[PDB]
Amino acid sequence: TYRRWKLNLPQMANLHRLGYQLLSDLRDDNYFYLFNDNSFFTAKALNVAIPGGPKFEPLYKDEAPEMEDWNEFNDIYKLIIRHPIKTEYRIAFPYLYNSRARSVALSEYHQPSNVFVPPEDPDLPAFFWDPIINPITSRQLTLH
Amino acid sequence: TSDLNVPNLQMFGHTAEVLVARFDPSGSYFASGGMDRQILLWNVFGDVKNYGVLNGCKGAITDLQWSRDSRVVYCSSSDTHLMSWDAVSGQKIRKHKGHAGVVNALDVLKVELLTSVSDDCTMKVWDSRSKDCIKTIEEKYPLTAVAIAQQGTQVFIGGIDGAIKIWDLRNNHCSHVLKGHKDIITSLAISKDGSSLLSNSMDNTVRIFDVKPFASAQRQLQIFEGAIHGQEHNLLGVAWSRNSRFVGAGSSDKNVYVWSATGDLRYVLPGHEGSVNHVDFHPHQDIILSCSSDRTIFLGE
Amino acid sequence: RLRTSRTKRPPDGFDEIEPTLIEFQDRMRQIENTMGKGTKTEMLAPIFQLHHQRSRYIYDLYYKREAISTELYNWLLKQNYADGNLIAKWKKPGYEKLCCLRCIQTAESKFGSTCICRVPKSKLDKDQRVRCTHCGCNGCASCD
Amino acid sequence: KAGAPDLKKYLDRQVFVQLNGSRKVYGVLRGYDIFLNIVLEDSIEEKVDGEKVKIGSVAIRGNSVIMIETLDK
Amino acid sequence: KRSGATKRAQDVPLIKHWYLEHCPPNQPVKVRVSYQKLLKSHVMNKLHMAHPKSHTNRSLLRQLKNTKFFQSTSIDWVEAGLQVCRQGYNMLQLLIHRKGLTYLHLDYNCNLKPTKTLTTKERKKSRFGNAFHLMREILRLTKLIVDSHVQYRLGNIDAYQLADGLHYIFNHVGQLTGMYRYKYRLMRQIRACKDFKHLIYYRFNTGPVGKGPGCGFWAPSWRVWLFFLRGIVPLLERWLG
Amino acid sequence: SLCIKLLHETQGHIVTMELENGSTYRGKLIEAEDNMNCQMRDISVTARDGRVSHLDQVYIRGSHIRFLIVPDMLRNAPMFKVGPGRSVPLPTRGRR
Amino acid sequence: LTISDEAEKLKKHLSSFQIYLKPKDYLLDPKPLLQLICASFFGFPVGFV
Amino acid sequence: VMINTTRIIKHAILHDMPIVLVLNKVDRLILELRLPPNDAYHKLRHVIDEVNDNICQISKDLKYRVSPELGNVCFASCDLGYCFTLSSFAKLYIDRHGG
Amino acid sequence: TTKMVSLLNHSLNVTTKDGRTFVGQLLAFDGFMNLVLSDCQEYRHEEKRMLGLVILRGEFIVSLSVQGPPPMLLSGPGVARPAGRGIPLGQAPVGLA
Amino acid sequence: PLSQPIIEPIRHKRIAIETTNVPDTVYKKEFLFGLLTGTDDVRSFIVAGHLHHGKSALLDLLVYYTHPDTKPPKRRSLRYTDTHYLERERVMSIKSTP
RNA sequence: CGUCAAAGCACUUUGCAAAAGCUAACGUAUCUGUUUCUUGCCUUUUACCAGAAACAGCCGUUUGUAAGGUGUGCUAAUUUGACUGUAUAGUUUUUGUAAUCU
Ligand SMILES: O=P(O)(O)O[C@H]1[C@@H](OP(=O)(O)O)[C@@H](OP(=O)(O)O)[C@@H](OP(=O)(O)O)[C@@H](OP(=O)(O)O)[C@H]1OP(=O)(O)O
Ligand SMILES: Nc1nc2c(ncn2[C@@H]2O[C@H](COP(=O)(O)OP(=O)(O)OP(=O)(O)O)[C@@H](O)[C@H]2O)c(=O)[nH]1
Ligand SMILES: [Mg+2]
Ligand SMILES: [Mg+2]
Ligand SMILES: [Zn+2]
Ligand SMILES: [Zn+2]
Ligand SMILES: [Zn+2]
Repeated sequence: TYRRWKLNLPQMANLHRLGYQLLSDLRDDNYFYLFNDNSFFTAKALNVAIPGGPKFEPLYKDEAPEMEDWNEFNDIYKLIIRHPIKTEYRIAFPYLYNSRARSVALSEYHQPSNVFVPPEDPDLPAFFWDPIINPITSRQLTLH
Repeated sequence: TSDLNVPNLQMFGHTAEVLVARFDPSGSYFASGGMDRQILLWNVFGDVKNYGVLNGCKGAITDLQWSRDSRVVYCSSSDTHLMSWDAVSGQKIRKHKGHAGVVNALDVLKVELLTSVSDDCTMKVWDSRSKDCIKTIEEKYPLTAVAIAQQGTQVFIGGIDGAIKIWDLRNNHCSHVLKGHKDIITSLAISKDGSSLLSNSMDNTVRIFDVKPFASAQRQLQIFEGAIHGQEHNLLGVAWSRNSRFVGAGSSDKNVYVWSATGDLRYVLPGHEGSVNHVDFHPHQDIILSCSSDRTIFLGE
Repeated sequence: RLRTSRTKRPPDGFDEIEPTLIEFQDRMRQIENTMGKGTKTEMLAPIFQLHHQRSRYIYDLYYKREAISTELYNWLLKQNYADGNLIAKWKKPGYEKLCCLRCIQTAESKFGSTCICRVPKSKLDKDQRVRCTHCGCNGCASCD
Repeated sequence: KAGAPDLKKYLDRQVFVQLNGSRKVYGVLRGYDIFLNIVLEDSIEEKVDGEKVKIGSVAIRGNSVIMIETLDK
Repeated sequence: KRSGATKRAQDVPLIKHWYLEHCPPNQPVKVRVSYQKLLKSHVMNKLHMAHPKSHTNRSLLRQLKNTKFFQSTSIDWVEAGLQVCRQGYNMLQLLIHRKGLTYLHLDYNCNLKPTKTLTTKERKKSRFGNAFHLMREILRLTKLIVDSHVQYRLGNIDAYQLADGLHYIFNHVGQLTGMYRYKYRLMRQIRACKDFKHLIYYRFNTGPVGKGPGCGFWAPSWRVWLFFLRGIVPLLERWLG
Repeated sequence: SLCIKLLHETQGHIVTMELENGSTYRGKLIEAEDNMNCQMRDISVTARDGRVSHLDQVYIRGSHIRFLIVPDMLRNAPMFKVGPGRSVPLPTRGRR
Repeated sequence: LTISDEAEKLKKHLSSFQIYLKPKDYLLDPKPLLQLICASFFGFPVGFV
Repeated sequence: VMINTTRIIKHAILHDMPIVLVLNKVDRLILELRLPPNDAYHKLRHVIDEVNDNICQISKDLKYRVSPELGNVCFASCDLGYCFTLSSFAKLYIDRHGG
Repeated sequence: TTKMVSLLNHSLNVTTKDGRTFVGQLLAFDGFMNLVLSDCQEYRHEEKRMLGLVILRGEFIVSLSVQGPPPMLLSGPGVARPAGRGIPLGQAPVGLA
Repeated sequence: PLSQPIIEPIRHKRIAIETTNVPDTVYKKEFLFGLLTGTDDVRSFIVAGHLHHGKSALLDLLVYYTHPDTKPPKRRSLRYTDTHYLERERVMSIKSTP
């Protein structure tokens, strides 16, 4: 019936080597910062579009001047301009950088970065000091 | 003329033929079982609904027996086993193995002693906890029914031969047989006092014998006709009234036969669609229980 | 089933019995192509006759004359050269000369009964001693 | 298996030992063993009368030690 | 892992991470658009995620196998495909007859062409519906696939040509069948196959390998059509019933 | 060992123990061992006759203990199952 | 030992520690196998307490 | 040690709070960073020294000092499920091998 | 030693090497036969003293006995409906026709 | 507005993970209350550190042992003592749960 | 690994029932349809465009349980569960500082 499989370590290593063209090489998940699913849900809700991602329909067409008033709140007169508020800000912190924040979704804030680098050659031992790692030298302390 | 809500109550359930249905000795419950490998527990008074199902048996419930404690249930299985079912919790207590064929009948004792017969031509005595036959009796031809006297030394076994054999467990002297039948004995039953033996045989005659150490010969008290057996060779039961003055039996002609134990037929009431396997009487009131191979059982007066 | 020239060579005892299996296939092709002279079910009887004969040939090779090793026999059962279930029936008492498996199954009959060929002829009247409609069997009973 | 008794806090301290049979010995603990075998130096023995006889360096078997007691606050 | 649960063949995407990540730089406009559109479809799929509802196991084939009218055996896939094509052709032919439309010819490639000039009466009577035509076009696609496999089995083409032809068939349904006419919602599947073609070609034709026939990576397009069929099966069964 | 675990549980409380002599000890248990060697504080020694004396720091060897009177509220202490190799009764989460 | 797929050596070594695992447990994912081995070898985190 | 760790240490020592240090994610030294055992020891020691420096920046008292030999530092891997100290391995050895 | 387990939560009297007797509820025991008794009474010589939670040494114990037993189904498919018996006009076994 | 329902639907605003009934622990609750009330075996402290350094996993380690019913989730860490749908969304602690 | 207990066991076919309780992948995959709205293209309908809400369908998955099939066993095989599981006369419990009298 083929409902469960169990493979050895050599077999799995061989299959991983043989199909190496067709799998990702990220292992970190921090790569998808504003380009993950929940950010896309937020962007769809806010009608903004990350410039590499999809574009949908507004989902909220109620923006007519029914109030007929600028509300003397968002006016330039009483606002300190320092930097433009990009849409990346509106997506990363959906509840702070935009009012009318409905149907947005929150995304995972951060993940511990992966510090694994695959070995280049099998001759080297499994546990070996990588020259990329900075040396442990901190003669800059004042202990007891 | 009793506490039943309706004088007649047809009881539905089961998915196959029902082979046994016996009242609780207290008189408030009764269980039934058949070819669907399930035992159902009933409420004699009230809503008359199921509160428990005894699942787990791997064969037809050929026979079952209530315990005096009215808390454990012993069942006879066609799969060569005898299980003890805890009625209150519905869990398998023990499974007595040791036969070599379909075990046809079962009986309990007044003291925790079980007896049974099977097609391997043997009868076995079981302790409620020993899980093994303490005593084995080996016959030439398959046996079909047993009855144990509540005093606790005599067992009556009935088989193909057509002569009831009375065995003393301690003595092992068997030189006393209740001759008179000429065909297979379907069932046996003992009176409340333990003084008379009730037998049914496939020669269509229901006879009554006396269980006394002394007799004036022709231990045959009287015989009854009318209750007939069909061609399916079913094991039709006989019953004893609470006052032991009415004897009852089932028949393959869908009629329940009740007698006065004095030779005159009293009730011949019909109502079943198929062969009537088992019959019993309530120990307190004047109820009668019917058990037939038409997936149904009837409550009585 | 079908084998290529580049496939794993069958066990050692195969080549002695290859020609007779090829001949079995030849007659199967002939029976497939031959048409007419029967009802919608009658024309499909020689198929079962030949299938039973081939499976019986393999069963005879193994279990009565021991002319083949168990590895080759298991290989033959795996490659559908013989019916495993039919042989399983042949190996148990009462079914030594079973014709086919459609004459044993009771769900394919009108009244939930096995085929007529299964009944011993000593219990059968002279008039109703006919050829089975499923496969043309003329008595499967081990007694006969 | 066995276990080392916890007596580091009692090392090099005026200690009082009770033996079996109503014996009583002073001393400063200098060592111990797995079986609570102890070693005492400049110890003093008491009798039932109470006269203090200096007893010397002492190596008590642990099997006879009932209690080990210190007096400091 | 070292231990799993053997998903089905079409439940393994094999290139989903290609477009879940960012687009590689310096790609032409159409490739970037393809990446974005496939990502959009995936996002819409995830947004309307419904926790599956509880239901007892039912399956058509087990119910059919229970009956006495259905038997079972083990045959080659190509033989089964030829049988399915022939049976569908016979069913459509029997349906064209029984209506009197014996002047319409359903040739073996499933084209419905009149054998003579039809009058207004005949032209009005011989007009079929969307269900019949959609089934005819699905049958035509099935015959295309089975005929490619048959060509391979005869030695007319080798394995590489067969894989390339299957990829071409799956990417070019809109040009080979014309099934879009009777159900225009197929254009989602056609656009998806075009986008998969863009990704696979531009990750395939890199370096020494250039432009031309030869790319036979047909798994993604094949599963796209399988997932179209999953939804269209009940609709056609209702319509044909 | 569950009894030794309860003795360790006692630590910090006032436990009464009587030794093979017959004298009972009333003080605060501060340490305990698998051998049941005990350390006590502020002990009120009641000899076999009944004379009352007072001790401050003792180290009673475990081989000379008869029994102990543990404070009552320790009757609800949890009795963990102990596997074969484990030497201390602790909550378990592995195989056993 | 847990990671590198050495069933017999790990089995013998844990037998020396009286840590006994069911035979299906060695055929586990690397990470739950590590968790099981560490929860049997190191018991309750009593050092922290 | 990061910026929030520094802030927590400063505020805790400022308020006279005893500190117990847990060196978490030890398994990443073995399975992820793949350091040899000696380099791993150096990394652990460097982290403890940095923590002690952050403590000393507020009060050079010897009462506030974290070091495994004081039983004040725990090596842990809460994902794999262990948290031991020097004493927890000394006792783990002792239970097996005697007195 | 599986029988030793069966005395948990029972009430036990233990005669000791000294000669006393403790009565109480058994909570846990040990390989060295260290007994933990709850709500323990002392039988000297008989005088009654409440003791409480008591841990016995193994050596102290001589013998023990118990004085008191340990302290302390789903549904069905059948349905009942009243009905009457219907008399059939035939008199023959079901098999015979 | 049309959006306003005439008959308001029944809504239960749940904000945190909160079991209806007390889960079974390895120890008895009366023992814990006795320890808290009449014993000096109680320790009050906080678990603090940097972001994602593992302070909630440390408490999950003890919870796994004292609560046998809890099992690790499928795709992430248990992060017991988060108990806020916002925190379960950001996968980080925002409130100080005792 | 060991002791104890009950269950023949491994593979497999079919039926029946169930599958979030503590915020979470029944399915790391992914189609279709109906109703009510808002849109796009629009000469009228089907077929359509793309967003929402409420509903359904189909392709699959897991578990429990019942009855069978095949291969091997009952003159033993395997599986599941439970377990307060180990030595030892040489001081910290079980191979006796006992008897003596009081
Ligand atoms: O239709 P497009 O996706 O734009 O691709 C077409 C063309 O397809 P058609 O034959 O359907 O027009 C080829 O693709 P196949 O037909 O081979 O699938 C061809 O592909 P190769 O050149 O790789 O053979 C080439 O695509 P490209 O030039 O991107 O490689 C070309 O593209 P243009 O339409 O832009 O010419
Ligand atoms: N590899 C590895 N990962 C760990 C370990 N301990 C925790 N993690 C992971 O570290 C991440 C953060 O764990 P948390 O428990 O949320 O850490 P945290 O301190 O609660 O994070 P904050 O609450 O925001 O401060 C999760 O992915 C944990 O699985 C460990 O010992 N080893
Ligand atoms: Mg946290
Ligand atoms: Mg019009
Ligand atoms: Zn046949
Ligand atoms: Zn036949
Ligand atoms: Zn036949």
